[PDB]
Amino acid sequence: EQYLLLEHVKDKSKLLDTAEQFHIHADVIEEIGFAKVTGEKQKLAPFTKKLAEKVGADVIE
Amino acid sequence: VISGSPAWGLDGILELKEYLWFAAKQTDSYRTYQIERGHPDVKVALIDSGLDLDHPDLKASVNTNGGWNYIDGKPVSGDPTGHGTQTAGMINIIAPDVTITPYQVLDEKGGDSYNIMKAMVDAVNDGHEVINISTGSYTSLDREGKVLMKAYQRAANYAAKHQVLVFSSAGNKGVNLDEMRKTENKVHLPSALKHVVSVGSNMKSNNISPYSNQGREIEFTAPGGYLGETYDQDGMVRVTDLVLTTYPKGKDNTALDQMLNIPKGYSLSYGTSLAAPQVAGTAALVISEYRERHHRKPSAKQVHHILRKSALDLGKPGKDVIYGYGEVRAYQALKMM
Repeated sequence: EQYLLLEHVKDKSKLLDTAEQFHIHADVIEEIGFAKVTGEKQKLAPFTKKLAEKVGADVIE
Repeated sequence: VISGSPAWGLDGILELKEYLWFAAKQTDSYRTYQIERGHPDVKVALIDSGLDLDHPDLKASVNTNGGWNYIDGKPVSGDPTGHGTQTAGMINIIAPDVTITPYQVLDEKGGDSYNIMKAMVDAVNDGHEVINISTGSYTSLDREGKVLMKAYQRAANYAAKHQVLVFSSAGNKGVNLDEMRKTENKVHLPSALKHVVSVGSNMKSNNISPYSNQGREIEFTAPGGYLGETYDQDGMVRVTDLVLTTYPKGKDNTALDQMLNIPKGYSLSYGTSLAAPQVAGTAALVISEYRERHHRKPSAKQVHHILRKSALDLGKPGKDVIYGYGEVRAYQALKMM
C-alpha cells in the first residue's frame, strides 16, 4: 500500500500499464492524477522503479 | 399567526427548541423557511461518516440514490459513528429542502485523505453545487506531506473550476493554525487549502468557541456551541451553550441527553464540524434563491460574495484571525439578495 501523484494526469494510462505488468492494483483519481497502489510489497519497488523511467510521479509511503 | 418552529419533528417536545437557539438565530426564528426553504435539485455533498438514511428529519432530503461508501466499496447503508448524521442535520435545519448526498469516507478507525479527494471529485462530477467536509487531518509538511497537500490542492482546484463551493471545519485544537505551521510545520487539511472555505465555531454569546482553531485561513464562523463559556476553567457545563443535533435514531444518545429527556434521534453536542455545515446549508439557500430569481446558476464567487457581505463582523473590525469575515447568518444572507 502506497500512493502516487503524477506530474501529468494524461499519464494515467502509462501508469495503469506498468501496474498490470507488475500485478499491482493502482486506483487512480483521474482528474487529479493521484493513485493508491496496492499489491505485494517486494514488487512495489520495481513498479516504482520502472514507472519512474517513463513518467514523472512522486511516491508516498 | 403560528409561531415559527424548527423543521425537525423534535418528537413534538416543545422544550427542545431551547437547544436549537443556533437555528433560531440563523433563520430569524424560522422565518427563512417562508423566504427560501431550499431547492430539492440543489445538492450538498456530505463527505463524512455516512448517514442515517431513514432519520425522520433527513429522509425527505436524502438523495434517493443514497450515496457511496468508499471504505467498503458499497452504497451507504447507515452511519455507525453518528458524525455524518449530526453534520447532515445542520445543513437540514437551515435548508430543509435541499438534497443531501452522503459520501462515506469515515468510520470508527478514521479516514484516509485519499478517499476525501476521491469523494470531492466524484461529488463535483455528480452535479453537487456545495461540498461540506466536517473533518480534517493535521499533516506534517515533510516531503510526503507536501505531495499529499499538492494532491489535495488539485482536488480543490477541480471543484473551484466547476463552480462548486467547498466548506470545511477549521478544527477543534484551540490552536492558532499559523503558529502551528511555523512551530510544528503542520497544516490542517483540507481547511488550509486554496478554494476551500475554512469555518470556525462561535458561542451563543458570539464569543469564539474555546476549541475553535484560529488563523488567517478562517473565513467564516457559525454557532457550534460548547460545554460552557468558561467550562475549561471552572468545570461547569451550561447545557444552553450546546447545540442540538440529529443523531442516528436507532443509536443510544448520551447520559446528558437522557437526563434532559432528549429522545433518540437527537443529541446535544458542539464543534466546528457543526459550524461548517451551517454555512454550507446557508450557501445552498443562496443558490436556491438565486436560481429561483434568475433561472441561471450563480458563480461560486457570487455565493461567496453574498456570504461575506452578510456576515456579522465580530472581534477586530474586518477580516480577523479569530472569526474570519465573521459569523454567517442565513436570514441576513437572503436579506441582502
